[PDB]
Amino acid sequence: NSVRDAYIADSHNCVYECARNEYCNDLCTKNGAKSGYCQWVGKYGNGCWCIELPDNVPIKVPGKCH
Repeated sequence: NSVRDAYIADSHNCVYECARNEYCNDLCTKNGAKSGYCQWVGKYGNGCWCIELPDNVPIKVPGKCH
C-alpha cells in the first residue's frame, strides 16, 4: 500500500542513527508516520524505525549509504 514499517532513510539511502527513542518518534511522526522508536539492533543495526511511514518518504533499501 502507501505506508510501511521500516528504517526511515535520507536521500542518500542512509539510516538515521539514534541515541533516544524520542528522537525517532519525532523524526518519524513529523514525516507522516504513526510513531517511531530507536532500534539499537536490527536488519541494519542502529537506526530509527518508523511505524506506517508514507511512501513519499524514503526507507533504507538494499545497497550502500552514499
